[PDB]
Amino acid sequence: KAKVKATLGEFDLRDYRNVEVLKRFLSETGKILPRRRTGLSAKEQRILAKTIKRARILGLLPFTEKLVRK
Amino acid sequence: KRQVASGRAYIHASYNNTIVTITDPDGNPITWSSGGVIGYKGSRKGTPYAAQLAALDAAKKAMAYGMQSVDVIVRGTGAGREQAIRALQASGLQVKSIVDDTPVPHNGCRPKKKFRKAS
Amino acid sequence: ARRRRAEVRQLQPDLVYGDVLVTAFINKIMRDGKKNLAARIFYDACKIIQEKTGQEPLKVFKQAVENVKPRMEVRSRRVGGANYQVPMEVSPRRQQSLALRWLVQAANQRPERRAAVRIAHELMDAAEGKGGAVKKKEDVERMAEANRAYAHYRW
RNA sequence: AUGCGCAGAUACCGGGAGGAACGCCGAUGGCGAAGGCAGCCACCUGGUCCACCCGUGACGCUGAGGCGCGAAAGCGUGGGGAGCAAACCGGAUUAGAUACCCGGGUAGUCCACGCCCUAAACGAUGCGCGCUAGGUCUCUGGGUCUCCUGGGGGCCGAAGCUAACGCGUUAAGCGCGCCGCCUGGGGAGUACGGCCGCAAGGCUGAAACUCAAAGGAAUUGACGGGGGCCCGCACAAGCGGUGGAGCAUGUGG
Repeated sequence: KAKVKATLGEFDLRDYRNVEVLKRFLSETGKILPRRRTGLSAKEQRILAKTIKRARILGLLPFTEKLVRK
Repeated sequence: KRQVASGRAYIHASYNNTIVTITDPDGNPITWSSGGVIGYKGSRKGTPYAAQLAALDAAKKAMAYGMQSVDVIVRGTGAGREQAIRALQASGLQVKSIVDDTPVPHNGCRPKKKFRKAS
Repeated sequence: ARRRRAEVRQLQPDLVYGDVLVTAFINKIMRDGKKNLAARIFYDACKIIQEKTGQEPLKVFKQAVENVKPRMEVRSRRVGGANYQVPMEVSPRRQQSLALRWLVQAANQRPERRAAVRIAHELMDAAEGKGGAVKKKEDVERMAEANRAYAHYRW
C-alpha cells in the first residue's frame, strides 16, 4: 500500500476542522484506519482518534459509508 | 400500470431465505420475490438456487413495469447473496452499480444467546 | 484405489469393424466368459440392421450409444443431518460405461425371444432415440435437475 | 413445527417515541489497591512518572483489632423497561427429555437511594528494601537523540532455585523486617455458640464416627463422538452371489 502519514507535510492532528487532511484517515466505509495503514505512532493515533470523533459530532466527517461494488 | 424506467434492487440475503424487492428511484416497492414466492419451502428457501429463481422472478415481474436498469443494494451475508446478484446481471435488466449496506450496531442491543456464543 | 488413479484398462480392437467401442459392448453382452457366443450375438444383430434398414450397423451403433449417454446424474452426499442427491457432470469414461451397460440391460428387458433381435431392435430404437435405455437416462438427467437446488455441494 | 401475516405481515422508503450499549480506532496498548475502568464534551477530583538537586532532616517499614472499598446474582423503597432472559407457557427431540434446538415470557438486567459482602475476588504468587549476566519486542518521560538514561508492559532465558512443570532485575534467586495462613482424606464450611443481616444468608467454626489413603508433577501406554498425514476389496465403482425354494452338510434347540 502507501502510508497516510507519508502523503503529508506538517499537520496539526489536534485540528478537528481540517476535513481535507482528517478525511484521508478514514476508510471508504468511513471508519478510522488502523495504524498498519495510517503509519502513525501509538501516541499520535490516540490523538487522531480523539480529533476525528469530534469532527464527526460536528457533522464534518462521516460515521459510516456504504461500500461501493460488493 | 406506471412506467418506471429504472430504480433499485434490494437483496435481503439471510441464512434462512433470500428476499428481493424492486423499487422506483425513491424506494417504493414495485414488485418483490423470495424463496417462498417461488415454490420452495423452509430449508430450500436458503440455497443459492432459490436466490436465483427469486431474483429472476422479481426482475421479470418488474420488467413488466417496463423497468430496464437498477442499482443493487445487498444486505446480510447469507447462502444466496451472490447468486441473487449474478442473476440480476444475467436478467437483462441492466445492473448500474452494487452497494453493500448491511446494517451493523455501533454496539447496541444484547443479542440472543444464539449470536453471542463468543463470550 | 487408495494409492493410484488406475489406468483405463485398454481394449483389443474389434476384429470385424476395428472398433474398441464394439468389443467393450461385446464384453457387456458376455455372460460367464462366453466371448464367442457373445460376438455371434452382436454380429448376428448387425445382420438384423441391414435386413431392416439401409444404413451401416457401425453407424446405428455409434449413434444409439450417443443418445444413451447421460450428461448429469445424482451422486449421494453426507451433510449435518441426512443425505443429499447432489447433481453433477458425468465424466466421459463413465458416460460410455453407462450407455453400453444400459443398452444391454434394456435390450434383455424387451419381449422378442432371440437375443440378436433384442440387441438390434434396442440399438435401432435408440438411434431413433426412443428405446427403454434412452428412457432410463432421461430419468437420470431429469432427476439431476429435480435436485438442481443442491448443486452447491459438488466436489 | 409452535408463531406471526389478507384487521395486508416479511422485504422497502419517510417521520416519530423510547430504552440500553458505545462500531472502527483497539493493541501482543493504558489506568486503578483491589473490585474494576472504553462514543464525545465541560466541570469537580485521586494516583503516578520524569528533570532540576532547591527545602526538611530518619520524619521510616509493616500492620492484630478498627474503619472504608469490594464483580455477578440477590434484598428494600421509588422510578424505568427497547433488546435479553432464570422461572414459567408452548413447539420439536427423545426410550423418557422436568435439557440441549425453536416460538413466546415475568423477576432481573437499567437509574436513584439504602442493604448484602460473596467469587476460579487468580499471577491460584501479602507488603517494603537491598543484592545477583544478558537478548529482544513494547507503552510512557529525559539527554549530548547510532544510542544513553528513568518508570510501566511482555517474551527468551547467566548464576541460582524447584518434586517436577517452571521461576529467573516484573524471582519462585540471595538476604533482612512485619502481617496473614497451613498441619492426612471423609464427616463439614456441617452442628453448636456468638456476632452481623430485612431476608437470602455471611464471618467465626468443632466433635462423634470412619478411611489407607486423599494429593502434586512428570513417564510409558492405551483411549478420544481431538488434530495432521498414510494404508488395506475398508468404503465407494463394478461384476457375480447368500437372505427366498428343494435338497446336501455342519450347528442351536
